[PDB]
Amino acid sequence: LEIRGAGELLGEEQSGSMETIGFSLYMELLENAVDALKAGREPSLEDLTS
Amino acid sequence: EFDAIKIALASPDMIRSWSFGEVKKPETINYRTFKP
Repeated sequence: LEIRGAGELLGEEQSGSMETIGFSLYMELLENAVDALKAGREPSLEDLTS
Repeated sequence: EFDAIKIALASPDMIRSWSFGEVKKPETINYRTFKP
């Protein structure tokens, strides 16, 4: 780490020096997703892949 | 306005007195938005 740089947090591709979304924004997205999921009866994405 | 200039060491209490907060993250600008 800090030789190759941590890859993009919300994507694939570990170990990349990219300038993608930061940790502060990621936590915000996660809690927003938690609220919008726990709100109205909304089934999982991959579950409706069933 | 004043008579003299005083120079001394900086006590950590004085450094916290100067401060208006604590910096925690090493990123400056979002660079997509130009906001801090």
